[PDB]
Amino acid sequence: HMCDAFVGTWKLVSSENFDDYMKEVGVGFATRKVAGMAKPNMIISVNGDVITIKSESTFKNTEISFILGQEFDEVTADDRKVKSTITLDGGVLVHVQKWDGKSTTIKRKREDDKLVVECVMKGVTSTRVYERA
Ligand SMILES: Oc1cnnc(SCc2ccc(Cl)c(Cl)c2)n1
Repeated sequence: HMCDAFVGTWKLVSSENFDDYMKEVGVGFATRKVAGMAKPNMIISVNGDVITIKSESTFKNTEISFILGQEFDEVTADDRKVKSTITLDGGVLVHVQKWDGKSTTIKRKREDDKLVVECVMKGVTSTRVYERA
């Protein structure tokens, strides 16, 4: 029951400061433009200890399956090859991605009927809000 309140199908409804976050990450111009348009469907499910997060979008489709605390390989929508570790901290999913000596942290939390995603790269944060699809 660890992630019950995350499970479901979610649709992106707002994004703030995502271009600046992507710039901080190192995403190039064309990818930032096309990625910034997308309104993905995020589909979260749990089967035993395995959590799956899928993103269905007009830009890219992605999928990760993982066990909390256990590092895995991830290919991000912008085509970074990262090493990821996801934990639960006080009911927040905390996802750290490491690549090329860099690090970014993505937090996903339930707030009211929304799922709020905060993406942080150094001093730059983007907030992406999802509602149930
Ligand atoms: O909206 C969401 C929901 N869950 N995780 C994320 S991860 C942030 C992300 C997404 C797409 C691109 Cl292209 C880049 Cl650079 C980074 N974002």
